[PDB]
Amino acid sequence: DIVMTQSPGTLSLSPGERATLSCRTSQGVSSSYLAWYQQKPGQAPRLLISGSSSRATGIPDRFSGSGSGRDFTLTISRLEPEDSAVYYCQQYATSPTFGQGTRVEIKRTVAAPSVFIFPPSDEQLKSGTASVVCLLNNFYPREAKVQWKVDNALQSGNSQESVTEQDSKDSTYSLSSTLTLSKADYEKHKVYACEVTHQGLSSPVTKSFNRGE
Amino acid sequence: QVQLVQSGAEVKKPGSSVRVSCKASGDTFSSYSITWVRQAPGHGLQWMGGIFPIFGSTNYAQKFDDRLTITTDDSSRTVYMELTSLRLEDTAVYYCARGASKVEPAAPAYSDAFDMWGQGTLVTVSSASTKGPSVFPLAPSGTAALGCLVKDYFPEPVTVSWNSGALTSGVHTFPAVLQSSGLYSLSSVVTVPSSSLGTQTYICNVNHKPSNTKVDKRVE
Repeated sequence: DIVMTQSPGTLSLSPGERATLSCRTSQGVSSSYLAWYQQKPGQAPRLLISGSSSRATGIPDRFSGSGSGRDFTLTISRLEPEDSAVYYCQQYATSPTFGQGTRVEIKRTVAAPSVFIFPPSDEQLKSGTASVVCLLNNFYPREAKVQWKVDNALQSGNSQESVTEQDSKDSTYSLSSTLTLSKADYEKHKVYACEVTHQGLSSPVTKSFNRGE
Repeated sequence: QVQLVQSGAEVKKPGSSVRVSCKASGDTFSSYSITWVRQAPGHGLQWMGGIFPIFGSTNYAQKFDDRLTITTDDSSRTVYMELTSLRLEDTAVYYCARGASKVEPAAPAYSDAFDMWGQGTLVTVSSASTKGPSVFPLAPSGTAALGCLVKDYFPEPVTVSWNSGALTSGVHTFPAVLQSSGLYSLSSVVTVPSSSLGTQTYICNVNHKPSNTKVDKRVE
């Protein structure tokens, strides 16, 4: 078997800059037997290039393939925003093998999030659980910090977050931190805040609420 | 749109066996080869096997030579994968895909580039049993934010839309997290301007397939 090795792991470049991706094989493969794929979040992969350098139909000129032997390359000659994605090489000379992908991350100037805190719905409280949600909307970069506090008591170990993939239009991230409590605890306390710390913020932002309206 | 359409995702107890369907266009079914590539965290895109319906010939990867078997149904041009004695590691998205070459007189290159792909079938190999979510309003207080908390289901996945498709701009359907409880929890939001909460009413359209759950929940 042949082992596709892609490098680097992530590529962070601005639109209009050139991307070049490396895919190395564990042994020599002819140019005819190589494919490149593109996977954007939550989709199948699209064939971009087959036989080292033949563009599949409908694929833009800014993708080209090259190399031979044990070193093959895809160059996105000038990145679009919409080229934020992961990308896989495949040998099909023998038994098909794929690399583990390169992620391209589209650079952008700093964007502070806009923050939104949601208290628990009554229909869930009538069910015995209490889920408070806090949204960080359209920020860049990906490095952000969400610290729940309940009546200035800092939370830990009770909150989970998940992050939407880099938008293909405005290249930002959005996150969703969720403090979870029992219906019991949720009534023993009154000042439910969510404090955000991101590069775009002069100092940490706090949204909050009270159990009122 | 010369497409490939697949069966729904499933949860399967270990040691069991799942089968995933792959239904084609007729053109594809006559003159091309259909492959099964699976993708899971930690070892990525993994070739499994491929079938040439016009010949009925198969070639699987060594990794699966006994647990895997690929079969067609010419009556409706559906290809079938069946992976047997499921292991934990099998859990993945299984894709079907058209090989790039059209069939040749002398033949068959099972090793091939993959032209066209289906939409994905997520096989959870889990001892846990199905559970439908409980959706809950995410209610607002000049742009506002609202959503729906699709809390407490299994397996993956659920889908989320807004106004049965009519609302899409500003919609953030987050990736599911897996709780300490062992069930999944998800969150969709959408931003709209405050002026429209007098005008427009907003419903999310939650759909969790393997439990056969569908919910439409309006938001304040």
